[PDB]
Amino acid sequence: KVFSKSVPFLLKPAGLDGMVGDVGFDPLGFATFIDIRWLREAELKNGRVAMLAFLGFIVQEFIRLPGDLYSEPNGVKAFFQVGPQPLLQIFLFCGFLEFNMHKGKLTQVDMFEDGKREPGNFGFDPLGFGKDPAKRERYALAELKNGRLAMIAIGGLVHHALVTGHATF
Amino acid sequence: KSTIVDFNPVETSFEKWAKPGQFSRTLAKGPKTTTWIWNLHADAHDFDIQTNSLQEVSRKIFSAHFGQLAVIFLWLSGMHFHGAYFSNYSAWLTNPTSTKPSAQIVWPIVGQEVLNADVGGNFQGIQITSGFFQLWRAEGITSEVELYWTAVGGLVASFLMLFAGWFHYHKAAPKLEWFQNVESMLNHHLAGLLGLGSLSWAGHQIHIALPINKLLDLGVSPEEIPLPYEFILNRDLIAQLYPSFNKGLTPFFTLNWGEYSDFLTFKGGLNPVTGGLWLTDTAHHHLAIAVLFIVAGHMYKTNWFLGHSIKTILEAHKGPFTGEGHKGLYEVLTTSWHAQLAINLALFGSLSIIVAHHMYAMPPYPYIAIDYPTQLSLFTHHVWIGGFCIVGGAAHGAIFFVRDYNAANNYNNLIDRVIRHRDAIISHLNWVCIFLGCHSFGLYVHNDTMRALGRSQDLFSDNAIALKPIFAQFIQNLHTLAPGSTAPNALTTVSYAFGGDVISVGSKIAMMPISLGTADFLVHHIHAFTIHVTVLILLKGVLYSRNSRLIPDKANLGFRFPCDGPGRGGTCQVSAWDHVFLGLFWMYNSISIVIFHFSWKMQSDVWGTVSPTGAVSHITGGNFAQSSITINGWLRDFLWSQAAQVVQSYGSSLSAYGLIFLGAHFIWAFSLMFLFSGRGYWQELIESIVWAHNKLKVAPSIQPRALSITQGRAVGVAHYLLGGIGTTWAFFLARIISV
Amino acid sequence: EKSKAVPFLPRPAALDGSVVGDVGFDPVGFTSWLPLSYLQEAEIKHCRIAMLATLGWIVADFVHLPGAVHEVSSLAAHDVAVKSGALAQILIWTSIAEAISVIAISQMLEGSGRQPGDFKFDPLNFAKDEKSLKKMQLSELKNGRLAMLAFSGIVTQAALTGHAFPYM
Amino acid sequence: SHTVKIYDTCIGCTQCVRACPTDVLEMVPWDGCKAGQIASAPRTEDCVGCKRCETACPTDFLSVRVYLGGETTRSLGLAY
Amino acid sequence: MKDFLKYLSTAPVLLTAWLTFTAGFVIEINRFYPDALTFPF
Amino acid sequence: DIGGLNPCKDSEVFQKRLAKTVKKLENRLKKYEEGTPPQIAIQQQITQTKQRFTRYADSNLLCGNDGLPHLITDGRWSHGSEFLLPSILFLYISGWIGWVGRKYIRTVGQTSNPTEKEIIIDVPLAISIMTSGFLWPFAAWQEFLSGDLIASDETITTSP
Ligand code: CLA
Ligand code: CLA
Ligand code: CLA
Ligand code: CLA
Ligand SMILES: CC(/C=C/C=C(C)/C=C/[C@@]12O[C@]1(C)C[C@@H](O)CC2(C)C)=C\C=C\C=C(C)\C=C\C=C(C)\C=C\[C@@]12O[C@]1(C)C[C@@H](O)CC2(C)C
Ligand SMILES: CC(/C=C/C=C(C)/C=C/[C@@]12O[C@]1(C)C[C@@H](O)CC2(C)C)=C\C=C\C=C(C)\C=C\C=C(C)\C=C\[C@@]12O[C@]1(C)C[C@@H](O)CC2(C)C
Ligand SMILES: CC1=C(C/C=C(\C)CCC[C@H](C)CCC[C@H](C)CCCC(C)C)C(=O)c2ccccc2C1=O
Ligand code: SF4
Repeated sequence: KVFSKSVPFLLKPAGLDGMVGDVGFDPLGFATFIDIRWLREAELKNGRVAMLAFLGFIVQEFIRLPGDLYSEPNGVKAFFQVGPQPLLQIFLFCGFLEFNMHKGKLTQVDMFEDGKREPGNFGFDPLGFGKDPAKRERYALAELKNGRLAMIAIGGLVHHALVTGHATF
Repeated sequence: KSTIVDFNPVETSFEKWAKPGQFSRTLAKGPKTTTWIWNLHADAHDFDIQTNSLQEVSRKIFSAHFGQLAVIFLWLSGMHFHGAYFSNYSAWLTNPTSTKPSAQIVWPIVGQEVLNADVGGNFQGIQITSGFFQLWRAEGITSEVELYWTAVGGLVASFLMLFAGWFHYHKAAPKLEWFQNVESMLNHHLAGLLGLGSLSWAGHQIHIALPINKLLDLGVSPEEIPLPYEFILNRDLIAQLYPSFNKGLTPFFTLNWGEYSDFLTFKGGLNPVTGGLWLTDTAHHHLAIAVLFIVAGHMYKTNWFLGHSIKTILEAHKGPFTGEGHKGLYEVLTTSWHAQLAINLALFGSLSIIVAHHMYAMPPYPYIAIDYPTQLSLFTHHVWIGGFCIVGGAAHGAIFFVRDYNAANNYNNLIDRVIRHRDAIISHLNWVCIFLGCHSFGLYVHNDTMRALGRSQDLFSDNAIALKPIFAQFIQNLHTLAPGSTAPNALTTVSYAFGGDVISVGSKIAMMPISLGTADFLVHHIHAFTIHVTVLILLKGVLYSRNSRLIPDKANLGFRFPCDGPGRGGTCQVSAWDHVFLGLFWMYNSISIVIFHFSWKMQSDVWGTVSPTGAVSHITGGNFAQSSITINGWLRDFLWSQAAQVVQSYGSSLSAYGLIFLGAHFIWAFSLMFLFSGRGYWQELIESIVWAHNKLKVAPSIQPRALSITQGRAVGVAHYLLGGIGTTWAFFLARIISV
Repeated sequence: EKSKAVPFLPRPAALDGSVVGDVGFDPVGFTSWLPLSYLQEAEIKHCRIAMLATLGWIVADFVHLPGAVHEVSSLAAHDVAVKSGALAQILIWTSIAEAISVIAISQMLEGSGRQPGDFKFDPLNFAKDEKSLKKMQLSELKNGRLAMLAFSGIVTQAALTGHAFPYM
Repeated sequence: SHTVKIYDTCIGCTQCVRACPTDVLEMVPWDGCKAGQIASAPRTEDCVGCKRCETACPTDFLSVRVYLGGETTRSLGLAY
Repeated sequence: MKDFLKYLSTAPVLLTAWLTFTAGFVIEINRFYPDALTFPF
Repeated sequence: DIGGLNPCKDSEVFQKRLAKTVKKLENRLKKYEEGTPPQIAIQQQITQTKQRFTRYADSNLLCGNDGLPHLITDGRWSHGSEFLLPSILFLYISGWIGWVGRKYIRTVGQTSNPTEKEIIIDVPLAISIMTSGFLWPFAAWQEFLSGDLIASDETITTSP
């Protein structure tokens, strides 16, 4: 028996072999009954959204926009003060982005049905970082780790605002 | 390698949990139509068709009994836990006559918190009609901590019974010879179970319930009453209430049992403080029952040259009119589980009905006679359980006749001779049923039409043509004269229902002489007629379960089959199951009439309030005597009149009873769709629905089929019973809680 | 035959010699109908939990964390900690650890090779070869059993008599 | 008496004949199927209409069909 | 835990779990926002 | 206004209903003692009743002559939160349920044992299909266009 590298008292999970964040961490075996490509796509998207949202917290409490609506240093209270109209526009824009970036196939059964789709690979690289394949793997691992850390931190900041109410500081 | 058990017969594995229908040879292949799903649950406990060995069936039955007892223990633990945590039992103890027992609080969601009634004692919740508070008080339970510990013990016992079932199916399963030791089983169930349970309960009553309840009746608050264990360690806390414990057990071993007359009395009647039976009388009763049952347990020969053989007893009881007599009955009852189930279920339902009668007749718990909702609910529930169990006993007798009956082994015995003249039995029972129905009901209809025609002197009433139940009144007179004449050591009659004084607790009547007039004559004959018709249906099912003049090979079609075909003019419902279906309907009718008679008679001529000068005013006002003799009277002065509380319960804490009233009406009417219709129409409608699904590519792989004819009948009867019983349940509960 | 612990009782027939802390003590034959690895894991879990619990009870009756909520005796600390939510955090993280334990014990029972109670947690070494590991396993088992009995006595005495650290 | 008809979809599996409770059906030689036999109904005066015959028919929509008609003491199953 | 998980995948257990979850979130929506006769927006 | 109804904010009978309910609840509250849980529960009932009546008053709700909110479901967007928005919400949810059920039926209908996978659900595949129902309006008007939504003549028909 091999046993996992992360959880040393557990057997090595299956389906994670050719990935860019494999430390053998899957005690519940989510990769066995869920497609690993979909799981990586979801992890990357959740991580990127969490990173953007954490940066949004830190900037919102600091900078903010001119106007009476955009005057709440607290993100949770800003979600309510801003009203539904600005939020629904963000929702529709995110939907438009989702549709055009995945080119129609948006669901768990439709995406990766034909393969030829690296999980999380939207081809988005205008600044050109990533031409060298040597640093590409390191960049992918850094993105994954930062995304996970940002998921934890996004939960932390949101719940700090809920239990205190003032801000993050 | 024990001689009674087999070790590790079945492996404890989850593999068969993932293969539904593995028990059945036909269902194991997997579902092809939706009929497979229904067949899966209809054959789950039919262990006879799952194995060909009586040993395996017996082991499955034994483990199923353990599972059932674990379920019962879990239910009891839940009841005690609710009494401990979500009840006003402590408040009810200090004010039994003014606080309504409640042991279930309702969460505040969707406005349902209105169900939390003003039960009293600074409590909000649902009023409890199961009488647990009175039972706990009779047990001497004076604190909610004791209820919590009883709940914990119930949980432990439930786990123990689950473990016992698992152990005796998978680790050590008893052999067939162990199960067939009916002599040993009877000896143990009679001495150990019954007698030693009575003895242990008598000990508990004498040492815990007798002193604690005596202190409670004396006015001592539950907080200053000593803890129950102190009544055992200290022979002076109990010797003050009953000054006979000072002599210890010496009077018992010296045969001077007269010294124990302090706490082993024979009084009769009711406790004037609580309205229940004297707990000293109860303890003496349980002691006598224990001795009698222990003695009765030393009857059958088990392992020594001592006792009786049931085979030799039965085989010696022949006669000129009965041929071989009881020869072969021992083989029938030791090789067929269905025959044992028939006898046990019939006698068990009859026992439940007898219990229901003796409950209200002689209230055995403190402050339970003045809790009218508890009395009504207990009587109705126990009578319903008795009727259901009796129908089940008839059903399993029919099942035994179809499946486990061997013609060769029963040559010219009682079973054979009964089948040989089944025609005579059924024809005479038919004549008796027609006679009883004609008379009882047509006397009711004659009263109704005489009243409708303005001829009040032509009725079958007390102020008219009178049918006095003289035989029952003679018995009532004999019982009220028994103390001092035939029961010379009695101080009071067994029940005040036979006659005597009005017993009131807190201005509320506990018991009172139940007068019998022409109204009781008619309703008693209605009871006899309904019981006779139910017996007719069930006995026709049992006797004609194997063959008939219509179908000479009905036994080859099994116990459960819809018909033999449209031929012979139509052979619907010829099974024996279709007789347990019709008998279920008629049992519902009979029990409904019985509980209606009880409710109206008690409310009109027993229950009520007593004025300080001794004037008795009842709940309804004595309208039973003159208005229960016509069907219009039953419709108006009982159904319409006492349904006022149910229909006016909206917005109050009894609104749940009105909602259940309406829902039970809905379910009862829903049943008639299955009872009146047939399978072909529903199959052909499912055909068009399946066409639509196929048109939308959503037709299931498991082909949807209409419920089988037998399952359609079963669904119809189940819904009918549920709707009717629920309607009566809501009506009774709302009416008797409001007033 | 003739188990070491109870010399007049037969050997439990499931504990020959190949378990740490195996003196053949199973009079009521719990090992005759339950997996040995399952019972070993349960015993080791109880040992560790009760060792931590005894140390915490004794220490918290001496040293208190800053704050008014932490100014109660260990006997009355349960109702205070549950109200403050202190025990909720322990419950959450213990539940996470116990779900991972569900996975681990399932894998151990269905093959794998993980010894009962072996989570491979060993930042320091303290056990370099087989002999040291066996000796330290025996020490852990004996200390855990002693601490289970000690916590039992501590709680029973403290509940009987509401005394401080000397629960006599 | 009821009417019983046999159709050439008969596969000669004999399940109808051995299910008749009143000896109405019988197997007769034929050349339209592998078994070389076809069911016949020469004693329909004893037909009771129980339709056990077509409950045992394996062919798609039956090869034996029972049409209920005039009633008789034999067809009504009257022992009296 | 290979056949136990298959047992939990049966129709009755899955339907019971799904209906329990469904009733749960319905009841909790009605607890946190009770007496909702019209759409909140 | 619409249909002769009037806003509940100006309906006297509505306020009479509120006052009567509050009075009944307070009378019930009078028979308990101090800050005991029954009094807390009755006070919560009173607070919830007042909040519900206030919300119904300030909700563009039309009340009849009985002082009860009447629903205007003719289709006008003015009273669109009474029927139209809940209608859209239910249509979305029910279309989701139907779509995931149909997709699961068609997916396990092409396996070796289609009937087995209906009593013993393939929970991985079931979860995969169920979370994909958020696009059911788009998936339906992408399968109907391709002719994959409707069968044509392989469907069975009775004799006539
Ligand atoms: C004095 C001895 C004794 C006692 C008390 C019982 C008691 C019981 N037997 Mg039993 N039995 C006995 C001897 C005894 N049996 C013998 C010698 C045989 C062999 C012929 C059987 C064969 C037998 C069968 C085949 C069945 C029973 C069943 C039952 C139960 C009937 C259900 C009931 O009334 O609920 C009353 C319930 C209670 C009062 C709850 C408390 C009872 C607990 C469990 C004590 C049980 C005593 C037990 C025999 C002690 C053995 C302990 C074990 C470690 C050896 C009841 C618990 C039936 C049953 O329900 O199966 C489980 C059943 O199907 N018995
Ligand atoms: C000690 C009691 C007892 C026992 C051990 C049995 C045991 C048995 N009976 Mg039996 N029976 C009993 C009492 C009993 N019965 C009673 C009291 C009646 C009269 C109604 C019957 C009537 C009866 C018939 C008519 C038949 C049996 C059959 C059987 C056998 C198969 C049972 C099965 O698979 O059902 C599995 C269990 C179910 C299908 C459960 C069905 C659910 C019920 C009907 C509804 C319960 C609703 C419940 C009250 C909650 C409603 C509340 C609502 C708000 C939701 C089995 C040997 C059958 C057989 O073939 O025997 C060989 C058969 O045809 N019995
Ligand atoms: C109100 C409806 C109703 C009525 C009146 C009856 C009546 C009867 N049922 Mg029942 N039954 C009912 C509903 C009813 N049933 C339902 C819903 C079911 C479904 C489960 C059944 C299922 C059922 C079964 C399975 C059986 C019966 C049997 C009986 C008969 C018992 C013998 C008897 O009393 O005959 C006497 C007749 C009456 C009491 C009816 C009223 C007669 C009046 C009062 C006296 C005579 C009037 C006079 C002749 C009128 C002449 C004037 C006229 C010509 C103008 C009786 C005919 C049993 C049977 O066959 O009989 C033994 C039987 O086995 N029934
Ligand atoms: C079974 C384990 C256990 C449990 C349930 C508790 C529970 C409690 N302790 Mg406690 N404690 C423990 C072990 C335990 N302790 C140990 C081993 C020590 C010695 C360091 C202490 C020292 C201690 C002090 C000094 C105080 C408490 C206090 C308290 C109470 C509230 C605050 C709190 O949770 O402690 C906070 C706990 C600490 C600050 C130290 C805990 C150190 C841990 C147990 C050692 C490392 C283990 C590791 C983290 C395990 C990982 C778990 C895994 C699932 C990830 C609460 C009743 C406080 C109180 O109210 O007293 C009445 C208080 O003042 N404890
Ligand atoms: C921090 C955390 C996890 C941190 C892990 C980190 C950062 C490391 C992550 C990584 O290394 C991995 C793993 C793998 C790498 O490939 C990726 C990176 C990213 C490198 C979880 C916190 C988890 C935090 C949790 C669970 C907090 C729960 C708090 C609760 C429940 C509070 C409740 C109360 O506040 C209320 C509600 C009311 C009050 O009155 C009472 C109380 C009780 C106090
Ligand atoms: C609990 C949690 C993470 C827990 C992580 C744990 C335990 C990790 C443990 C480990 O790492 C360690 C410790 C060590 C590792 O080696 C092993 C593991 C085991 C992996 C994240 C919560 C994460 C929680 C998150 C992200 C919640 C975000 C909430 C948002 C955005 C809410 C928005 C709103 O609330 C507003 C603002 C207004 C409302 O009215 C409307 C809405 C819209 C609802
Ligand atoms: C409607 C009907 C059907 C069709 C009924 C069917 C197909 C039953 C469908 C049951 C569904 C599929 C499952 C049950 C759904 C309920 C909502 C669950 C019960 C409610 C719980 C609270 C118990 C018959 O097959 C039938 C057969 C013979 C005589 C009469 C009838 C008959 O009336
Ligand atoms: S279907 Fe109904 S009617 Fe036709 S035979 Fe069977 S039972 Fe008699």
